[PDB]
Amino acid sequence: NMKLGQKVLIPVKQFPKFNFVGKLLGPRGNSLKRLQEETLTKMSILGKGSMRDKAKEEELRKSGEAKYFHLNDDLHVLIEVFAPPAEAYARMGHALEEIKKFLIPDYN
Amino acid sequence: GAINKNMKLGQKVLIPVKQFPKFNFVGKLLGPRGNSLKRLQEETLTKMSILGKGSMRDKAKEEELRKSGEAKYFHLNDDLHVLIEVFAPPAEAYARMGHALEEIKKFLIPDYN
Repeated sequence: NMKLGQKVLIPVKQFPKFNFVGKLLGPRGNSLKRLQEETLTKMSILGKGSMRDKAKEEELRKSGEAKYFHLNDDLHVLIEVFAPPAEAYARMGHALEEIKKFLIPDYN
Repeated sequence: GAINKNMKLGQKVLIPVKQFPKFNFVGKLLGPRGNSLKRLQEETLTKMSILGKGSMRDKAKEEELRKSGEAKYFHLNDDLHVLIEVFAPPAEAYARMGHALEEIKKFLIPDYN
């Protein structure tokens, strides 16, 4: 068994008005949690703008604690997997395909 | 990274030489009758190279290259392995890697064929 991790950009700069976080979570907040289970991965929204309170986010980023280093990156989904190699890579490929629709706007 | 942007992946697969020191792993992968590594690359859309200690079967040259300190020979410091590489968009890169990792398994299990 091995761990894989892959960041996937949430393209905020490119589409600054689209509610990506709401798209990812769905109206009940369940959607990303469900998708991680469907693909046998773990998926977390990390990076700048990923905390609810902007001021706290800046404090945490300035703290320099390792657990907040992610706050220096652009907003992203981190997909992680732990499985035997062939299966780890397959799960990641599946997750990467499934996440696509949530990372582009669905209206102009 | 961006979901659509082509990316490189690389993954080492150990060849179990110490466990099976009389079995010719390399010959079987490279032999002209099987063309087995070539075929595996084509079927999986990955690229594969045999690297690490013993990958040259010219032990003296291998040592000289290891001792040269040239970056292209750093791999000689690792145990014998297949390096599987791919360049594709992320979803496809990972899926192709997974297919390659499944398909290589049969070459790493010694039998009498």
